[PDB]
Amino acid sequence: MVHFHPFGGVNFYEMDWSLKGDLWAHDPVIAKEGSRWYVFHTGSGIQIKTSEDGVHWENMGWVFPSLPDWYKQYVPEKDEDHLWAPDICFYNGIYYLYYSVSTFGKNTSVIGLATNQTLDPRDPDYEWKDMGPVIHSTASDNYNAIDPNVVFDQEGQPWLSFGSFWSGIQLIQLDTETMKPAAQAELLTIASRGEEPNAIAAPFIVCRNGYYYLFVSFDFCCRGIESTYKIAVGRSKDITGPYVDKNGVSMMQGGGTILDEGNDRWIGPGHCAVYFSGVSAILVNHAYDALKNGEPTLQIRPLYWDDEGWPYLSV
Ligand SMILES: OC[C@@H]1O[C@@H](OC[C@@H]2O[C@@H](OC[C@@H]3O[C@@H](OC[C@@H]4O[C@@H](OC[C@@H]5O[C@@H](O)[C@H](O)[C@H]5O)[C@H](O)[C@H]4O)[C@H](O)[C@H]3O)[C@H](O)[C@H]2O)[C@H](O)[C@H]1O
Ligand SMILES: [Ca+2]
Repeated sequence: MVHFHPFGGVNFYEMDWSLKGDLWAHDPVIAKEGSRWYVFHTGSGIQIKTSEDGVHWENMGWVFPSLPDWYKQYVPEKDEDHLWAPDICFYNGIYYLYYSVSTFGKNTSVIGLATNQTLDPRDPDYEWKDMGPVIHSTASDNYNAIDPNVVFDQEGQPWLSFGSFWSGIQLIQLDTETMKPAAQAELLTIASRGEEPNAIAAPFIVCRNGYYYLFVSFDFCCRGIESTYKIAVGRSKDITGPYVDKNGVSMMQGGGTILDEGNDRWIGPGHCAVYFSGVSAILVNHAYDALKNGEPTLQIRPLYWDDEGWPYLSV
């Protein structure tokens, strides 16, 4: 359905989603090129996994063997190589991979962009090119420049949403030829718990049947079995909002309908992505494995939509 997140002839609803293989993942996204599937997720130099069928996964290296020097202009206290929360989209033959450079609990952060002609390392044209910073935050800003997501609207215009804590979820128009915001582009805040510490993060926007759906993660990641992350959603007819949940509550005031808050087995599901193929759709996220000391684990499940258009997972 979605040209910039294409999955080909796959039908997500008629597939076994009992995942196997190397499933350690935190903040995943997924892309498909030809018959090959790829996961990008948080880790050293942006970790990659690949699959033939979307179900059996195996590790596939990383994007950056060495971090670009320019990171230190934005995040000088960072002294490890872990890059956070990548986002992948495909436009006019180029793969655009956004990602976050940050340190935990601070908003000295920057979102970068890498591009490639192909996702397939066997291709002679495979090369992740460092296309530099996209947007950043300093301790003087009231937002945190991590957790990117790109969506192209109805008119074909690209937009970037991002954010984690501080004032919450931000939105800014991208220019098509740069895939970066204009220097004077307005930064809009589109979702917030409305109170401290403002535990909202990991935005992902999709368009379906005349509405934009803003998926976010509430509460606290990164605590293993003690994590409290949950996936929430609201919607808006216009991409700039207002985003409102099932109950009429604005997502700027803590609104958000809970899609998954986990259970005793899979704790703290969160940092999600939503993809379509034909009439089918999937939710992708990580969750913390209660039987493997909280190890973050890739989840992929079919995502359904009810008569009013709201998403739901099956039992
Ligand atoms: O390898 C596993 C994990 O991957 C990496 O993290 C991935 C990122 O995790 C998510 O963001 C995490 C983190 O949350 C926020 O920090 C914690 C809070 O910061 C402080 O509050 C900040 C503001 O200050 C006040 O103005 C106001 O109260 C607050 O809004 C407070 O101490 C904490 O509550 C921060 O935004 C971010 O660092 C993302 O989804 C993903 O990118 C890690 O390496 C590892 O854990
Ligand atoms: Ca994300």
